[PDB]
Amino acid sequence: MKYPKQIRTYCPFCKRHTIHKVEKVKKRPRSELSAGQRRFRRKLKGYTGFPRPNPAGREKPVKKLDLRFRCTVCGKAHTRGQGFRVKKFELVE
Amino acid sequence: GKSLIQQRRGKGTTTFRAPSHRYRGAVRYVPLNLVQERTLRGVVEEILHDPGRTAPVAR
RNA sequence: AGGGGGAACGCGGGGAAUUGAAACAUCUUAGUACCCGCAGGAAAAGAAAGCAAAAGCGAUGCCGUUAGUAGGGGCGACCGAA
RNA sequence: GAGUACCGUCGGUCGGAUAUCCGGCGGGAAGCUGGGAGGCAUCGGCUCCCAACCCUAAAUACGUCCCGAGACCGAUAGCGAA
RNA sequence: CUUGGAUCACGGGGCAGGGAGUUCACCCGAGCGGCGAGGUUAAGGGGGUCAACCCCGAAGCCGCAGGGAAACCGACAGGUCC
RNA sequence: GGGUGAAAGGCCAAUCGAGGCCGGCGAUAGCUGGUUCCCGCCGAAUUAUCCCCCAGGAUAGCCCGGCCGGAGGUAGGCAGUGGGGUAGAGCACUGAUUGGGGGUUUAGGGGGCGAAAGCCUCCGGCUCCCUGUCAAACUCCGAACCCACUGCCGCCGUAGAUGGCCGGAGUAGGGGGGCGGUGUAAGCCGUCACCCGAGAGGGGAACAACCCAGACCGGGGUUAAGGCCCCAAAGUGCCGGCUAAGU
RNA sequence: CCGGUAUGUGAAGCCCGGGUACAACCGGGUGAAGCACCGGUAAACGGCGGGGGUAACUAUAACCCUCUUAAGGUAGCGAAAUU
RNA sequence: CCGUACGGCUAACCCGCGGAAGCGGGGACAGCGGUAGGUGGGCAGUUUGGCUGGGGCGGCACACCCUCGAAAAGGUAUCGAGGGUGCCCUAAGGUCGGCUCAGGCGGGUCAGGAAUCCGCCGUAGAGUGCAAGGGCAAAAGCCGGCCUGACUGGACCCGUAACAGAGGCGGGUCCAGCCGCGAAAGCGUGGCCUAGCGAACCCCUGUGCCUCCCCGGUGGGGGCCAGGGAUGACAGAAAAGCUACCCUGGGGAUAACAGAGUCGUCUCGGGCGAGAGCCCAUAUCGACCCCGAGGCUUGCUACCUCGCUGUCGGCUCUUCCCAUCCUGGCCCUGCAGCAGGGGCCAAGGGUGGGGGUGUUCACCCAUUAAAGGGGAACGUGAGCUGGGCUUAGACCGUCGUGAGACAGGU
Ligand SMILES: [Zn+2]
Repeated sequence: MKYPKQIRTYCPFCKRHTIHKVEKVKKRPRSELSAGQRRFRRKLKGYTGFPRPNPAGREKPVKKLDLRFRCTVCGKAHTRGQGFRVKKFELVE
Repeated sequence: GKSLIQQRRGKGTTTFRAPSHRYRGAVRYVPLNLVQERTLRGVVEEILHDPGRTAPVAR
């Protein structure tokens, strides 16, 4: 499925219609400074059976996109609607 | 499970223990302490069968 | 000079599983049952390198509240002070 | 008042959570112009204290015994045992 | 028990004695009673004819103001109709 | 969870695929058994969704007790305003299905006068007329019947309707009878909501649910279902006809 | 199972850089065993199949190539305590 | 300046001789302590789902959409019938304008002509992004132009789930904001309508604000709103097997087992008449198609019994039925006689002995008047036997990594 690189849409910060660049969100790993990770690490210590579920082999064949739209005037980004599923995703002019 | 024979041998029971009380003594050389350079001499008195040596001993 | 004995109460160490979570592994049962050592008519604690917060208090122990609160926790079942 | 305060890592325990206490291992001070605490760590102020030695009654817990009492049972009951 | 018991479905030789919704903690309601924008004491103290009785003790808890994760903000004691 | 075993899971004080004694321990179980006086008022359910759920639970539905409120409600019927596509019927669409005629004559194999796809026929398709048949997943048609609403009749209701709040439950194996799908059938799965379950009495010879009929107590009468030769209360009843096989 | 090996991967620790008035934290490098790689071993566990075709008339595939796969049941025994 | 390995040494440490002092050998290795990775059924704790005409193998009726079932409002189940979805698309999305399809016939190309050219008829017999049903013609279809309303902040309502309760998920009617198309009115919150999807805790990203224990700063944490990362057993555990050494609690809610029901199958028959029989349907035989009885074979079902008895066969003992094998009496014949076929009445009496096999049955032998067949809880274990079958021991073959298993053999 083809998709444009730029689109004219409403900007909630400027409160008018402007041209927006389309970007995909890049995932990143768990931060060690976070409280959930602190708790996981302090419950993984010592003599203990594994304390949490461990789902291996859990991968939907098709995922929803996570798109962001960045304005050229204001420099800020937002999201536009919910995400839709499709295997192929090309950005074109 | 249950134990093996070689595991039961390690605990040291009569079923696995050597009857050394039946044997002639241990066979060892005289110590160097007494043989600094003295070169003692001896004479054989008797030849004897030992049940724990696979070889005959001499006194 | 010591050893041994003494119902319950006392001090210091070692330490489960049934069970509940409608299965179960973190958890719970539980610092529990049981085990080892050491004292007395009471033992232990005890005279701030503390608590607090623009005000101040003045060793320790016990009762009533604070409170099923702060907080912990497959943030589930539950646990739980000052 | 030194292998101490403190730093890191492992194990246990705690409501103690990046902020509970105990222990092992590796490092390791100042010491009166000195030192510590104030719930993540560091900086500056303000407040409060002086560890790493010792002793201490009363207010409390119990009842193998003793005294007194009872909307307790009344010999298949009441402690197993009148 | 069961859709279904006179059943070839289970329990049933006779008599007398024993024998099964109890206590605590929190919560939701009600039938009565006291005080009432306020209500109520706990531990404990004093007195006495000394476990009954009388007088103190409002610490705390609930209610009179709510909304909000929080910082924070902060309302008719009566205008009209059926 | 150790011993011993020329190995059989054999033996370890009548106890062994992990001894015996006491303790944890009044372990736990959605599974089985039991649960103590009388009368009186009311009175069910086994069906929807969810649960490692199917011998168990929760949320609703169906019962009971109390209160609020204050003027209507609707298990039946009549007339109307609208809705529907079943039974039946039929071929107007989709698909099937006999045969005889009138045509184009052909995409196409056998071909025949084919001096070679050929002009002519020829078995074949398609096109109108007859003729004979069909449909759970067809319809040019189309009931009885059911549903919603308005008005009226009827019935209930100020001795308190529709409704609302508070509280206490039980029910999560249903069965007979009628209808529908399935199945050789018996049976399986649903549906209606009359009965049994939870219902005495009078009859069918006896019969859970077929017929009459719903029950405080003591009495007197008339009928119902059915019956009237004896068993057995009541007719060896009346008129016309049939049967000769104890049918 | 055993042995060997250049490279690769590989935890803590150590080093370098960035960051933090210090730390927590981020990226890279090095990094033993083991894994990977290369070889030996069946009186180790185990395996010993497939076809597409047959020379002289009735049956023979008894001989020879093949492509599947590490290889393709040898001597003996056989309706067997195995049919 | 930091490391790593190689060589050597002795004084720590270790081993041996010793009554001890000391001697000899090894040696900064080992051993001991702390920490980090691997291997590890040697040892433990657990899990190994459900529906199901018993259970298992099989399948998914375990999440969704359409038609029939389904009974002309609504609602209605079965391992009921017929099928589909777990996507795709920057256009197949929005709007404006213009146009009209399939097929057939008549002309012209031509192997059918697959398609291009011409005219006419033609209510859709076409097409729609994809199943089925429904909708649609100056269109919702075809050809083109301009666009991104496939948007932000928010309300109310309907369905999943009637009546009668719901987290999450779909959908509908609108208010504001900023925009697109269009002359304008008007339409536009994805796809003509109905499928294409998912809790809590935790993490990632965006954006502007609140907050961290006496106060103020810095780094780093916690909070509110929005979008993504998954659980198909699809209202969401992190998860492999054997028991024939097996135990506990239950179940006739559920099999083997006899009984009840049923009779497809089984045993025994009938009707009609194609024919075969030298000719002649019917001495005898009798197709195809139709109608039955019995309950003695096997199946189907699951009403009865889960410690009633759970067994097959044989021996022994008694009794009944007739659909009659012999014995008594009759009829027809393709009955000369001797014998044979077929049928009627009759159940009084008879129906035996042996070989192999656990056998019933079937097969064979010699006799015989003939050596019939069934029922009685597949008659009969408080009558016998114990050969088979169906516990615990053991061997073979095959299957399995293995523990093991085999309506296979011993
Ligand atoms: Zn902008």
